[PDB]
Amino acid sequence: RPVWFICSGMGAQWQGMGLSLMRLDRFRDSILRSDQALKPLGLRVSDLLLSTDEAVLDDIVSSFVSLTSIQIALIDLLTSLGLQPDGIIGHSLGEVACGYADGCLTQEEAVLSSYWRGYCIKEANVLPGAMAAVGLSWEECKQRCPPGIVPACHNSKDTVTISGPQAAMSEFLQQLKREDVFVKEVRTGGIAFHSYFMESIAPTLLRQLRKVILDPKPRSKRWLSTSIPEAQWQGSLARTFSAEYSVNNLVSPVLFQEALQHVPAHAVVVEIAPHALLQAVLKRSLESSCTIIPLMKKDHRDNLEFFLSNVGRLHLAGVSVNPNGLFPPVEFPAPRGTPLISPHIKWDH
Repeated sequence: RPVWFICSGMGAQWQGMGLSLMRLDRFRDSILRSDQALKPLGLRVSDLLLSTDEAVLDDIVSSFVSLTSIQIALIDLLTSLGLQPDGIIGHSLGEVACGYADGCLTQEEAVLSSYWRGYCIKEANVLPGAMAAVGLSWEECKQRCPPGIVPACHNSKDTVTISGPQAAMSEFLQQLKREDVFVKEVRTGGIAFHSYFMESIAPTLLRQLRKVILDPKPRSKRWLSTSIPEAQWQGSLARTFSAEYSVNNLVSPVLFQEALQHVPAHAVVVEIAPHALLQAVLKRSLESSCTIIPLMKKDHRDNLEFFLSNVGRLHLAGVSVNPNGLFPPVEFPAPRGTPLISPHIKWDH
């Protein structure tokens, strides 16, 4: 079975992200590497997780660095299990992490893009926007949205995320609910991403990320871009995880269902994010012959138990993962009087 990593983006944040997973060494220690990338900008991601609050879930610079950082740690945990991926797909803000998991991005270069990406956009002081996940074919959008309310996220064949003016959205949902249509809002803290609203932010952000990402590394054929139409995947842009590629991600539409097309039929898909947002979408858009697995559940009493749970699930799937990599070695030889094994190996007699 192919192993496919899926990196969910925004709306994913919540108060308490991986305060529980902090106990695991491989996790903390990766989250501290992030603090080290971010020290010169005087910002400590571990403080951002520990002093969480509605306000910081809304700060787009706290939110970008929080997500990207946690994902990067989750990916580290997954490598700890001895579980590298066969396929990779990002979903907006996701692609940051992905390029880390694809290896064309440093941990630092990653953590620091999230930061600027977030920063420029906040300082650009854009105009009040808002996003929402809506169950309509990509085409049922172009036909039915008030002007200035683009489609921006193509999730399933029949579920898309529209982006647009905050005023415009509010009354377009008092207007949509009334018809019994699918509408889950998403936390963007006021900004409409993957729309035209971003063109404003394109210049100044690009110029700055050009200083973080020198020099571009090659992206591998394992990573299916969701910011670039499958058409020009052999392009000059799509070839390297460059500053230019980063800004593009934030500006173009997220061609997700597009990429999900390429996932094989016996595959296991893991959502690498602080919250399993794309469970709805993945389970629908993809075969019923594929198993889909969350890593963290928001508001959970203890993500430690829940992640382990799902790592267990990864086993029941058929993947080769090994929990001993999460915790410190054991001192072999085993203690004398440690339980026999042979006697509990029962067969099909």
